Parts: sequence; structure tokens; C-alpha cells
Amino acid sequence: QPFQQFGRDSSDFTDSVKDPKTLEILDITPCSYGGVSVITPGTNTSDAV
Amino acid sequence: NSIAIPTNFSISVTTEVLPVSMTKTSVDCNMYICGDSTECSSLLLQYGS
Ligand SMILES: *[C@@H]1O[C@H](CO)[C@@H](O[C@@H]2O[C@H](CO)[C@@H](O[C@@H]3O[C@H](CO)[C@@H](O)[C@H](O)[C@@H]3O)[C@H](O)[C@H]2NC(C)=O)[C@H](O)[C@H]1NC(C)=O
Ligand SMILES: *[C@@H]1O[C@H](CO)[C@@H](O[C@@H]2O[C@H](CO)[C@@H](O[C@@H]3O[C@H](CO)[C@@H](O)[C@H](O)[C@@H]3O)[C@H](O)[C@H]2NC(C)=O)[C@H](O)[C@H]1NC(C)=O
Ligand SMILES: *[C@@H]1O[C@H](CO)[C@@H](O)[C@H](O)[C@H]1NC(C)=O
Repeated sequence: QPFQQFGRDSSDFTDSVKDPKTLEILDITPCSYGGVSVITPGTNTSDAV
Repeated sequence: NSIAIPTNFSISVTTEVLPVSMTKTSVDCNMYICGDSTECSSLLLQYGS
């Protein structure tokens, strides 16, 4: 709806915003989303992971 | 002086349910707290372990 400048959320985390120059809505997503796991065989064993 | 003795039998099948396990979860502090903020990350590091 009009008269809106920010996009809120249930957790009060911004996700959308209106560009004041192009008058169109954008989207915000954190640079890191997924989870990363690393498997190692031990320090003495080797260093490859 | 009396006694009761059964003369017939029946076969019955019953069910029983027992939980064995639940879901597994993980939590990241640097993302749940101080989401995308270098100053807040430094403050959290200063806070302690
Ligand atoms: C400053 O904000 C104003 C509104 O207050 C914006 O005005 C818009 O200016 C742009 C400049 O690119 C105009 O787009 C142009 O329109 C025609 C389409 O045929 C053409 O000349 C270009 O291809 C371009 O797309 C736009 O029409 C205009 N809006 C109006 C007149 O209602 C403006 O975006 C901002 N000024 C800047 C970025 O310099
Ligand atoms: C006490 O136990 C006796 C066996 O030691 C049971 O007698 C027999 O029970 C079977 C159960 O399948 C009866 O079969 C059924 O009979 C009729 C035939 O028209 C029909 O309902 C079914 O198609 C099936 O074949 C069998 O007739 C029966 N025999 C007699 C002589 O009654 C007896 O049922 C047990 N008592 C109770 C209260 O369950
Ligand atoms: C790693 O290897 C060395 C090689 O002698 C051994 O003495 C040491 O106990 C090992 N370290 C661990 C933590 O197992």
C-alpha cells in the first residue's frame, strides 16, 4: 500500500524497501543463509578437509 | 468349597506406542544475536564466552 517506506517482519527484521528515486520495491536477504559443516580426520592425521 | 475353572480361551492383540527420539537442532549466536553488524559482533566478543 502507499505511504510505506519500509518492509517489516514478525521478527522486526527488514526484508523489503521502497526506492525513493525509482519508486519501486526492493528485497533484502542476508549475505549468509545456509549452514556449512566441515569434516576433518584429525590434526595428526592430515590437513585435508 | 467352590472353585471356578475357565473352559474357553480367546486371542487378543493390543498396541502400545513409545517415543524413541526427537528432532536435532543447532544455534548460531553471531546470527541470532547481532545480525549483520560488525560493532555488535565486537561487543558480543567482548562480552565473553
Ligand atoms: C528524481 O526524482 C524524480 C521524481 O521526483 C524522477 O523523475 C524521473 O526522471 C527519470 C530520469 O531517468 C525519468 O525517466 C525517463 O523517462 C523517459 C521514459 O520515456 C525517458 O526520458 C528515459 O528513458 C527515462 O526512463 C522519469 O520519467 C521521471 N519521472 C517523471 C517525469 O515522472 C527521477 O528518477 C529522479 N531524477 C534523476 C534520477 O535524475
Ligand atoms: C468355545 O470354544 C469352542 C471351540 O473350542 C468354540 O466353538 C466353535 O467356535 C467357532 C469359532 O469360529 C465356531 O465357528 C463358527 O460357526 C458358525 C458356523 O455356522 C459360524 O458362525 C462361523 O462361520 C464359524 O464357522 C463354531 O461353530 C463353534 N462350535 C460350536 C459347536 O459352537 C466356541 O465358539 C467357543 N465359545 C465362545 C462363546 O466363543
Ligand atoms: C600427535 O602426534 C604426536 C607425534 O608424536 C603425538 O606424540 C601426540 O600425542 C599426538 N597428539 C594428540 C593430541 O594425539
